[PDB]
Amino acid sequence: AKQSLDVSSDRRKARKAYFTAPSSQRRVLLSAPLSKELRAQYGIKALPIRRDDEVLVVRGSKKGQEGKISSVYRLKFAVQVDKVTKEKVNGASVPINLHPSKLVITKLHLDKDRKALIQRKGG
Amino acid sequence: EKAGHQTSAESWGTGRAVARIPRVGGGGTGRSGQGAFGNMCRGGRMFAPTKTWRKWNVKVNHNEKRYATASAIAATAVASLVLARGHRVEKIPEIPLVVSTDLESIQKTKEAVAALKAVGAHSDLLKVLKSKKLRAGKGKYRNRRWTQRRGPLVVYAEDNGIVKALRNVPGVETANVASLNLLQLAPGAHLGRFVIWTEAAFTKLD
Amino acid sequence: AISKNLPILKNHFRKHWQERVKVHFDQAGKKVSRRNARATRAAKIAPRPLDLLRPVVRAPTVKYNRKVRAGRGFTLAEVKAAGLTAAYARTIGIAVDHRRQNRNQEIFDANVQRLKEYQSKIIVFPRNGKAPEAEQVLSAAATFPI
Amino acid sequence: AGVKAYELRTKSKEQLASQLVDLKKELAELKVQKLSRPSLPKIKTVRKSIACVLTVINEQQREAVRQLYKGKKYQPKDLRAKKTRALRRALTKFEASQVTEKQRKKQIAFPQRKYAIKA
RNA sequence: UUGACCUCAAAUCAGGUAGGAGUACCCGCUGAACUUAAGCAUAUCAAUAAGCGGAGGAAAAGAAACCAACCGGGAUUGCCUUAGUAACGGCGAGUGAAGCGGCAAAAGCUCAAAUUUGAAAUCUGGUACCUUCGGUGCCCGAGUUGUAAUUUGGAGAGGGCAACUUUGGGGCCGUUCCUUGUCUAUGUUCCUUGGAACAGGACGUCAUAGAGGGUGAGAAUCCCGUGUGGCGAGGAGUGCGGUUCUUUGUAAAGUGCCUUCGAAGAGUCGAGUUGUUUGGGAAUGCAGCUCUAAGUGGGUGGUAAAUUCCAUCUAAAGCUAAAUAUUGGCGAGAGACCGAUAGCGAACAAGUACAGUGAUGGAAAGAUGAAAAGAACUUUGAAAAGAGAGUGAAAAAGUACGUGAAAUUGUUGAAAGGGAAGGGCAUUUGAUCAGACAUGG
RNA sequence: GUCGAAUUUGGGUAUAGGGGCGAAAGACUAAUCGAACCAUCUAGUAGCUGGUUCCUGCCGAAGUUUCCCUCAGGAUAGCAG
RNA sequence: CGUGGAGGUCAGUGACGAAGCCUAGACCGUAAGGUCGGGUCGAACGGCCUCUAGUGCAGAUCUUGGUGGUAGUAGCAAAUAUUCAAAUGAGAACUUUGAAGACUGAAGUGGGGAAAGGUUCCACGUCAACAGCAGUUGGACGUGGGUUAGUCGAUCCUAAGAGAUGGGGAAGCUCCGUUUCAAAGGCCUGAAUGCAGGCCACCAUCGAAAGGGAAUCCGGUUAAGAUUCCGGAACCUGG
RNA sequence: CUAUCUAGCGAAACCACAGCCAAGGGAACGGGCUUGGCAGAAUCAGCGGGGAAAGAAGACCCUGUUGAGCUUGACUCUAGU
RNA sequence: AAACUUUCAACAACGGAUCUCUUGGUUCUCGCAUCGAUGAAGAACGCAGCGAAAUGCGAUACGUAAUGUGAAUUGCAGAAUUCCGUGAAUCAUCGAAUCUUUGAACGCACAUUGCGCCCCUUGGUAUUCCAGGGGGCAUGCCUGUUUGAGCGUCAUUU
Ligand SMILES: NC[C@@H]1O[C@H](O[C@H]2[C@@H](O)[C@H](O[C@@H]3[C@@H](O)[C@H](N)C[C@H](N)[C@H]3O[C@H]3O[C@H](CO)[C@@H](O)[C@H](O)[C@H]3N)O[C@@H]2CO)[C@H](N)[C@@H](O)[C@@H]1O
Ligand SMILES: NC[C@@H]1O[C@H](O[C@H]2[C@@H](O)[C@H](O[C@@H]3[C@@H](O)[C@H](N)C[C@H](N)[C@H]3O[C@H]3O[C@H](CO)[C@@H](O)[C@H](O)[C@H]3N)O[C@@H]2CO)[C@H](N)[C@@H](O)[C@@H]1O
Ligand SMILES: NC[C@@H]1O[C@H](O[C@H]2[C@@H](O)[C@H](O[C@@H]3[C@@H](O)[C@H](N)C[C@H](N)[C@H]3O[C@H]3O[C@H](CO)[C@@H](O)[C@H](O)[C@H]3N)O[C@@H]2CO)[C@H](N)[C@@H](O)[C@@H]1O
Ligand SMILES: NC[C@@H]1O[C@H](O[C@H]2[C@@H](O)[C@H](O[C@@H]3[C@@H](O)[C@H](N)C[C@H](N)[C@H]3O[C@H]3O[C@H](CO)[C@@H](O)[C@H](O)[C@H]3N)O[C@@H]2CO)[C@H](N)[C@@H](O)[C@@H]1O
Ligand SMILES: NC[C@@H]1O[C@H](O[C@H]2[C@@H](O)[C@H](O[C@@H]3[C@@H](O)[C@H](N)C[C@H](N)[C@H]3O[C@H]3O[C@H](CO)[C@@H](O)[C@H](O)[C@H]3N)O[C@@H]2CO)[C@H](N)[C@@H](O)[C@@H]1O
Ligand SMILES: [Mg+2]
Ligand SMILES: [Mg+2]
Ligand SMILES: [Mg+2]
Ligand SMILES: [Mg+2]
Ligand SMILES: [Mg+2]
Ligand SMILES: [Mg+2]
Ligand SMILES: [Mg+2]
Ligand SMILES: [Mg+2]
Ligand SMILES: [Mg+2]
Ligand SMILES: [Mg+2]
Ligand SMILES: [Mg+2]
Ligand SMILES: [Mg+2]
Ligand SMILES: [Mg+2]
Ligand SMILES: [Mg+2]
Ligand SMILES: [Mg+2]
Ligand SMILES: [Mg+2]
Ligand SMILES: [Mg+2]
Ligand SMILES: [Mg+2]
Ligand SMILES: [Mg+2]
Ligand SMILES: [Mg+2]
Ligand SMILES: [Mg+2]
Ligand SMILES: [Mg+2]
Ligand SMILES: [Mg+2]
Ligand SMILES: [Mg+2]
Ligand SMILES: [Mg+2]
Ligand SMILES: [Mg+2]
Ligand SMILES: [Mg+2]
Ligand SMILES: [Mg+2]
Ligand SMILES: [Mg+2]
Ligand SMILES: [Mg+2]
Ligand SMILES: [Mg+2]
Ligand SMILES: [Mg+2]
Ligand SMILES: [Mg+2]
Ligand SMILES: [Mg+2]
Ligand SMILES: [Mg+2]
Ligand SMILES: [Mg+2]
Ligand SMILES: [Mg+2]
Ligand SMILES: [Mg+2]
Ligand SMILES: [Mg+2]
Ligand SMILES: [Mg+2]
Ligand SMILES: [Mg+2]
Ligand SMILES: [Mg+2]
Ligand SMILES: [Mg+2]
Ligand SMILES: [Mg+2]
Ligand SMILES: [Mg+2]
Ligand SMILES: [Mg+2]
Ligand SMILES: [Mg+2]
Ligand SMILES: [Mg+2]
Ligand SMILES: [Mg+2]
Ligand SMILES: [Mg+2]
Ligand SMILES: [Mg+2]
Ligand SMILES: [Mg+2]
Ligand SMILES: [Mg+2]
Ligand SMILES: [Mg+2]
Ligand SMILES: [Mg+2]
Ligand SMILES: [Mg+2]
Ligand SMILES: [Mg+2]
Ligand SMILES: [Mg+2]
Ligand SMILES: [Mg+2]
Ligand SMILES: [Mg+2]
Ligand SMILES: [Mg+2]
Ligand SMILES: [Mg+2]
Ligand SMILES: [Mg+2]
Ligand SMILES: [Mg+2]
Ligand SMILES: [Mg+2]
Ligand SMILES: [Mg+2]
Ligand SMILES: [Mg+2]
Ligand SMILES: [Mg+2]
Ligand SMILES: [Mg+2]
Ligand SMILES: [Mg+2]
Ligand SMILES: [Mg+2]
Ligand SMILES: [Mg+2]
Ligand SMILES: [Mg+2]
Ligand SMILES: [Mg+2]
Ligand SMILES: [Mg+2]
Ligand SMILES: [Mg+2]
Ligand SMILES: [Mg+2]
Ligand SMILES: [Mg+2]
Ligand SMILES: [Mg+2]
Ligand SMILES: [Mg+2]
Ligand SMILES: [Mg+2]
Ligand SMILES: [Mg+2]
Ligand SMILES: [Mg+2]
Ligand SMILES: [Mg+2]
Ligand SMILES: [Mg+2]
Ligand SMILES: [Mg+2]
Ligand SMILES: [Mg+2]
Ligand SMILES: [Mg+2]
Ligand SMILES: [Mg+2]
Ligand SMILES: [Mg+2]
Ligand SMILES: [Mg+2]
Ligand SMILES: [Mg+2]
Ligand SMILES: [Mg+2]
Ligand SMILES: [Mg+2]
Ligand SMILES: [Mg+2]
Ligand SMILES: [Mg+2]
Ligand SMILES: [Mg+2]
Ligand SMILES: [Mg+2]
Ligand SMILES: [Mg+2]
Ligand SMILES: [Mg+2]
Ligand SMILES: [Mg+2]
Ligand SMILES: [Mg+2]
Ligand SMILES: [Mg+2]
Ligand SMILES: [Mg+2]
Ligand SMILES: [Mg+2]
Ligand SMILES: [Mg+2]
Ligand SMILES: [Mg+2]
Ligand SMILES: [Mg+2]
Ligand SMILES: [Mg+2]
Ligand SMILES: [Mg+2]
Ligand SMILES: [Mg+2]
Ligand SMILES: [Mg+2]
Ligand SMILES: [Mg+2]
Ligand SMILES: [Mg+2]
Ligand SMILES: [Mg+2]
Ligand SMILES: [Mg+2]
Ligand SMILES: [Mg+2]
Ligand SMILES: [Mg+2]
Ligand SMILES: [Mg+2]
Ligand SMILES: [Mg+2]
Ligand SMILES: [Mg+2]
Ligand SMILES: [Mg+2]
Ligand SMILES: [Mg+2]
Ligand SMILES: [Mg+2]
Ligand SMILES: [Mg+2]
Ligand SMILES: [Mg+2]
Ligand SMILES: [Mg+2]
Ligand SMILES: [Mg+2]
Ligand SMILES: [Mg+2]
Ligand SMILES: [Mg+2]
Ligand SMILES: [Mg+2]
Ligand SMILES: [Mg+2]
Ligand SMILES: [Mg+2]
Ligand SMILES: [Mg+2]
Ligand SMILES: [Mg+2]
Ligand SMILES: [Mg+2]
Ligand SMILES: [Mg+2]
Ligand SMILES: [Mg+2]
Ligand SMILES: [Mg+2]
Ligand SMILES: [Mg+2]
Ligand SMILES: [Mg+2]
Ligand SMILES: [Mg+2]
Ligand SMILES: [Mg+2]
Ligand SMILES: [Mg+2]
Ligand SMILES: [Mg+2]
Ligand SMILES: [Mg+2]
Ligand SMILES: [Mg+2]
Ligand SMILES: [Mg+2]
Ligand SMILES: [Mg+2]
Ligand SMILES: [Mg+2]
Ligand SMILES: [Mg+2]
Ligand SMILES: [Mg+2]
Ligand SMILES: [Mg+2]
Ligand SMILES: [Mg+2]
Ligand SMILES: [Mg+2]
Ligand SMILES: [Mg+2]
Ligand SMILES: [Mg+2]
Ligand SMILES: [Mg+2]
Ligand SMILES: [Mg+2]
Ligand SMILES: [Mg+2]
Ligand SMILES: [Mg+2]
Ligand SMILES: [Mg+2]
Ligand SMILES: [Mg+2]
Ligand SMILES: [Mg+2]
Ligand SMILES: [Mg+2]
Ligand SMILES: [Mg+2]
Ligand SMILES: [Mg+2]
């Protein structure tokens, strides 16, 4: 269990903390696990998901579907991929919110400090 | 203290064809006219409001305290009690189980686990793994969401890392023979804790 | 009112007593924090033992005069009889009490004895920081019992 | 879009003065087109830029006036410590340090002795 | 005529400071009644509420004009106990502390009265100059109606004498502390149900990590974390150990011995009286007026006075940490608490909407779904809508939205009914339910 | 009823709760007056009304004695568990 | 017997359906109650051993919330009064226009203002609610437009009255006082500004949109403003 | 002009349960109990006999060791003087 | 026999109980010590491409600077999306500023967006008068300074 006088296990503050977490902190809660391939290459299990990451749905009725991250909706605690969309009966298409933890990243969009993060993490 | 008593409400007196309970001043809001103070009226004060100076801790006689912890130990010898207390000691070589003092130095779980399972504690271990369940009441949001059984009591002489090794296992608890808590000895005031002794511990008892 | 056969009690609770009421729920934390407050003193205070040497004193009246008690400080006669000044006797940790004169020899003997015997078991560091590593004894009075 | 904090800090005062004036010219002209069109979100960045320009011009003149007073005993109350009313009237480290000559010798004659007790 | 002095003014003089808020705790002032006494006036409520002045992080109290009466003890505060005791009390109702003893924390101190008198040795400012919580030089001012050193009763000073002992000021790494960032384990395998696997079965894995939360349903191993350690960045600052300087010392302190001397606080203490207060009783404190001390003096010694002693402290001037207080402020961790008529009044655009001229009064009100997929389209309709039809796991979830109770109501079905209805026993009639059926084919 | 004066009246202004103000009715002082309105002391006290939440099993009363500023209340003995 | 919570235990029940709810359906118990089927439901819940209470309702003119009979009932009758036709609209006793009949009868049902309201003004849209019938209309709803001053007010002056200041009370919040037991200044001139002239000096300030008071008129103009705008003609104060 | 009938709109009082009598006894004046008289859906306009009708914890009266306004050589005080 | 009334059931109403939820309350503990004339607390009015609140802010107005962070914000629009970058952001942090009209509240007032005086500067001929800009004038008290008053008073007169 928690050994610290710092962390609390109280269920209330926990749910307050999640829902009142700001956008910076949400970005970390929106982490996604890395695919068996990307796990190998980088030796890293999971990273905060971000936009343009290609991805694979590992759960739900969309499982086994693939696309690129359309937007990370942090306000929503949700994420949008193209190619995964509901077509409402008015003819229009609508983006389906999916969770990062129910996704696996099959390709990383890398820039300098996304690289330097993969390095900053031991592994 | 301030609960239900924050208001100016007076009675209205008799003669308004309305009960004599105190009622709220002013107007312009539904609150006005309503029943005030009192246990019978909504938004009022509770009957005999709870106080902090209620007596919480209870004093026990020391000798009588040790008399309780003593029989609590002796019950851990009785096979039928420990069996009856809901422990899986069905097989196992003998009761008591005393074990190689090398146990006291085991510092890693995967070891300490299979250590117990081989000494014959496996069945009342798996029990506590299968007894975890959602709490019956509203204590669910009071920070007890889960309810499970009691694994075995691993008792030592000196802590060389058995404690950290079993601190993560579901239902096992560890204790020094210098202390020996009755709560752990007779959980629910129920005799027959299944207790795994170290030879160093066991020889210390007298 | 007044009924049956019961001793007469006196319960002084007519006064708004429920206003001034102290539970001690803090008895735990006022100890746990009373310890940590001492623990880090001796840390900050380094080998020194947390308290002054305290004398042996007779204690008063007709009731407690039989026993003997730790007094406030060593008074004046015993400090020079221990071979040192007042102003220094406080620098080596020792209790100096400028009142309480000495009307009794058997105590005055034992007390000066208690001083030199204290001066024995100590080690008093020099001006410099070069000193023999100083394992710290926390108690004093229980190291020099009465 | 608009302006940038570090780029402005290089330009001279008299350029900043003109920087402003044609931002005001623009922002003014914005508010004209603004009411002839289905909104105009663009006007935000220029009125923010004007803040930045004016922040820098302030940074300069304040720092400049900071120089002119350097080392002196009395500086504008604008530029002082702030901190706290109660704080900034607390005794200085110097004033609290002072000790009567009678004591400074007593604080020398018999200052606290580190000791220990073995066995 | 000219130059100071005392006193007293002015300036948009140069530099500052006070106010107000907060008020849980803290120091004082002021000050009730409801109430109890089975009435009521003293008394009680209460040295309380309300009102007023002043603080801090704690305040206050404090190095004894103490407690004791002992073989004595030794600043103060708090706990435990003294003790519901001594005492106070229409001696009624009621009230009610202290000394000792155990424990928590412990810390001690400085002025005034002394001639530097072979030297105002003291200090504020202004000013240039720098190494700027300040340092030097110069200069005006303060001040002899007393600034410095020296001394504080535990003393101590002057002399006389005789030896031994002892030092200062800077910063330069590291530690501790505050801010603060980051690194650091282990399945998303199979089957089955389901809209969703986070479910049950199967096979595993990590554990100094099986706290907690999140994710389409009971998730240690999906994510954040949790546990154990590791690495940065910026801050204080003198405590803790380590650096090398300077030379403070033509200063200061300690200690021995002889003889002499030893200043110690006034319209005060004390007293009378009045009021108030106290357990304090021929008067516990407090204050008004009146009287007004002494220096081998003075205060206290809980029954007033005279007399005789004894004990113990040194007033009428002052500073101080900790233990202690804390329905406030800031930051945290928790509970056998409450679960939307509960719990703060307020789980919500709650001190809000609204009321009052005003002081003030002060609510109601949480829940579609995993996801809006929030019902395209056809059709009747002026339209609101209805009917198709779609979405959905579900519409028996449609923004009047989870479950959807009761009162009460619509329709349908059944039965009864000559100024209520409902109830008990019994039975006809109808409706409705049942328990009992395996032994050779 | 009165209607050219002790007339009617706007606004400004003054007097505040044991207080005001009153050609006097205890009148008026914000629908409030033989003491205003607001908050607090206050959950004021009540020998007096009212109410006082499940089931079964066993036992089972009193309105009398004495004392009481006692007579709608207590103490007390009796009855009862 | 029953309810909220707590330790222990059935490795208890459950998305293959927990809890709740509904059942002129079943069984058990003298009873409190317990158990089961069926329906509706959607994520929790129960048995036994103990612990613990903010633990059981028909009443209290109880509290809050909801609902009835009364009942389509009392009522919707003061202020003389309406009628025909058209237009508009799905819809007209009620809207717009025309016509007829009438009223207030200038101490007005007219034309402006003060206090007070605060956009109610005006225009376009528009009828769910509100206008105790109705609504195509509205002082409603929605969206926009609108109030121009040297001369009209405020501003200035003083009124009853209020109120700082030296001060004097009061523990204090604060009280008294307004020229008082006070060293209470601010003008015009010369020599660009100080000294030399010099008079004069009981006295902050607040207090009137009806008192006092510097000064504007006509004509035209808007959907809605005008002694304010425009055109023309003036005047007053200050340079 | 209402009432009345209609379209539209649409309250309140009150309510143990209710609503035909005579007598009886009964808390000594019953809608209910006992004995008799009797007794036929559903209703409209009226009415003021009853509902010991409604309105408001009787103000009169007594009780309370409950008040308040007021008076006075009550008890006890008090500003001023 | 209907109607009507009553009782029961089913479905539908009415209403929001019950069940389960809980970013809230409540109580205990632990740690810390910082409001204001450097203008606080509190108030008023404002500030967004489209806001009435809440929230945040102050004419630099849901924010400007600094620091971190590494790409969003999201109701629609818009962008420069200025992504190996001095760089997204209703992010975190906060050491630099801005901070309307106020308020102990400071020139005087204040049911008024009322009214004086001083200094500097710009424009209208402009020492004077008008106007724009910038900075100023409360109280008690302390220390100092400069200037004064008094036969309170000592000297010097000459
Ligand atoms: N259960 C109704 C109760 O009504 C109470 O509030 C009601 C009372 O305060 C007051 O009701 C009065 C009543 O006091 C008084 N004793 C009689 C009077 N006829 C009642 O009136 C009320 O009820 C009647 C009867 O239904 C209605 O017809 C009437 O419209 C209504 N105002 O009117 C309120 C509204 O009806 C409380 N809200 C609460 O105790 C509870 O909700
Ligand atoms: N018998 C095989 C072994 O089972 C072990 O563990 C068994 C369980 O303890 C484990 O299931 C999880 C477990 O992961 C987690 N750490 C604790 C959790 N309570 C367990 O849950 C289990 O028990 C609950 C009842 O408590 C049951 O509903 C069900 O069997 C299962 N979900 O998974 C297994 C299923 O019975 C280990 N997984 C491993 O050593 C190995 O697979
Ligand atoms: N009366 C005889 C003795 O005098 C002694 O007198 C003390 C002082 O007077 C004496 O003088 C010390 C001296 O020791 C030390 N080594 C040098 C120091 N400067 C002196 O110090 C003294 O003298 C100076 C003048 O020089 C004075 O200012 C003042 O009295 C004091 N500081 O040192 C003694 C230290 O206690 C003591 N009072 C005591 O031993 C005894 O009474
Ligand atoms: N009528 C055509 C369009 O219908 C639209 O509305 C659609 C829905 O929002 C509307 O739903 C209504 C609902 O509003 C209302 N509260 C009643 C009911 N729950 C629904 O009813 C609808 O669904 C049911 C179920 O299948 C159908 O049987 C029925 O025909 C249909 N009107 O029914 C419409 C579909 O028929 C919009 N009103 C508009 O675009 C337009 O009127
Ligand atoms: N005079 C006292 C001093 O005033 C100083 O402040 C000066 C300015 O900062 C202050 O300016 C205020 C300003 O606070 C405020 N927020 C805006 C206001 N318009 C200004 O006001 C100033 O000018 C106006 C002009 O109409 C005058 O009416 C007002 O009296 C004056 N204070 O006014 C003062 C100059 O008149 C300092 N606060 C301080 O040193 C001290 O209090
Ligand atoms: Mg945390
Ligand atoms: Mg909590
Ligand atoms: Mg389409
Ligand atoms: Mg999601
Ligand atoms: Mg970087
Ligand atoms: Mg690198
Ligand atoms: Mg409450
Ligand atoms: Mg009534
Ligand atoms: Mg392990
Ligand atoms: Mg629970
Ligand atoms: Mg429950
Ligand atoms: Mg909770
Ligand atoms: Mg919990
Ligand atoms: Mg100690
Ligand atoms: Mg000045
Ligand atoms: Mg104050
Ligand atoms: Mg105060
Ligand atoms: Mg009484
Ligand atoms: Mg009484
Ligand atoms: Mg009385
Ligand atoms: Mg008293
Ligand atoms: Mg008080
Ligand atoms: Mg403070
Ligand atoms: Mg402290
Ligand atoms: Mg102090
Ligand atoms: Mg002393
Ligand atoms: Mg003591
Ligand atoms: Mg007395
Ligand atoms: Mg008596
Ligand atoms: Mg008594
Ligand atoms: Mg008392
Ligand atoms: Mg006392
Ligand atoms: Mg100096
Ligand atoms: Mg100087
Ligand atoms: Mg030495
Ligand atoms: Mg699977
Ligand atoms: Mg979950
Ligand atoms: Mg599984
Ligand atoms: Mg968990
Ligand atoms: Mg979990
Ligand atoms: Mg993980
Ligand atoms: Mg992890
Ligand atoms: Mg960690
Ligand atoms: Mg003295
Ligand atoms: Mg007093
Ligand atoms: Mg007295
Ligand atoms: Mg002190
Ligand atoms: Mg102190
Ligand atoms: Mg508290
Ligand atoms: Mg408070
Ligand atoms: Mg804790
Ligand atoms: Mg609810
Ligand atoms: Mg509520
Ligand atoms: Mg509700
Ligand atoms: Mg409830
Ligand atoms: Mg409750
Ligand atoms: Mg409420
Ligand atoms: Mg509202
Ligand atoms: Mg009110
Ligand atoms: Mg709901
Ligand atoms: Mg059509
Ligand atoms: Mg149409
Ligand atoms: Mg359908
Ligand atoms: Mg659809
Ligand atoms: Mg489908
Ligand atoms: Mg299904
Ligand atoms: Mg469903
Ligand atoms: Mg549903
Ligand atoms: Mg919808
Ligand atoms: Mg709706
Ligand atoms: Mg509903
Ligand atoms: Mg629903
Ligand atoms: Mg729900
Ligand atoms: Mg229903
Ligand atoms: Mg009939
Ligand atoms: Mg007459
Ligand atoms: Mg006449
Ligand atoms: Mg009063
Ligand atoms: Mg009176
Ligand atoms: Mg008066
Ligand atoms: Mg009159
Ligand atoms: Mg009369
Ligand atoms: Mg009224
Ligand atoms: Mg009145
Ligand atoms: Mg009266
Ligand atoms: Mg009033
Ligand atoms: Mg009122
Ligand atoms: Mg009560
Ligand atoms: Mg009381
Ligand atoms: Mg009583
Ligand atoms: Mg009585
Ligand atoms: Mg008598
Ligand atoms: Mg009675
Ligand atoms: Mg229970
Ligand atoms: Mg409970
Ligand atoms: Mg349990
Ligand atoms: Mg259980
Ligand atoms: Mg199961
Ligand atoms: Mg249940
Ligand atoms: Mg049934
Ligand atoms: Mg079923
Ligand atoms: Mg249903
Ligand atoms: Mg069910
Ligand atoms: Mg659900
Ligand atoms: Mg669920
Ligand atoms: Mg209760
Ligand atoms: Mg109930
Ligand atoms: Mg009920
Ligand atoms: Mg009832
Ligand atoms: Mg009704
Ligand atoms: Mg009826
Ligand atoms: Mg109708
Ligand atoms: Mg009618
Ligand atoms: Mg009528
Ligand atoms: Mg008419
Ligand atoms: Mg017509
Ligand atoms: Mg008409
Ligand atoms: Mg006419
Ligand atoms: Mg006329
Ligand atoms: Mg008009
Ligand atoms: Mg109009
Ligand atoms: Mg209307
Ligand atoms: Mg209408
Ligand atoms: Mg209508
Ligand atoms: Mg005029
Ligand atoms: Mg005026
Ligand atoms: Mg006047
Ligand atoms: Mg005045
Ligand atoms: Mg005077
Ligand atoms: Mg001049
Ligand atoms: Mg006028
Ligand atoms: Mg007009
Ligand atoms: Mg013109
Ligand atoms: Mg009628
Ligand atoms: Mg009708
Ligand atoms: Mg009506
Ligand atoms: Mg009514
Ligand atoms: Mg009535
Ligand atoms: Mg007869
Ligand atoms: Mg009869
Ligand atoms: Mg009769
Ligand atoms: Mg009859
Ligand atoms: Mg009757
Ligand atoms: Mg009957
Ligand atoms: Mg009968
Ligand atoms: Mg008969
Ligand atoms: Mg009648
Ligand atoms: Mg009636
Ligand atoms: Mg009446
Ligand atoms: Mg009445
Ligand atoms: Mg009565
Ligand atoms: Mg009455
Ligand atoms: Mg009357
Ligand atoms: Mg009477
Ligand atoms: Mg009596
Ligand atoms: Mg009376
Ligand atoms: Mg739910
Ligand atoms: Mg716009
Ligand atoms: Mg916002
Ligand atoms: Mg966008
Ligand atoms: Mg978009
Ligand atoms: Mg931010
Ligand atoms: Mg900021
Ligand atoms: Mg400001
Ligand atoms: Mg201001
Ligand atoms: Mg002002
Ligand atoms: Mg200006």
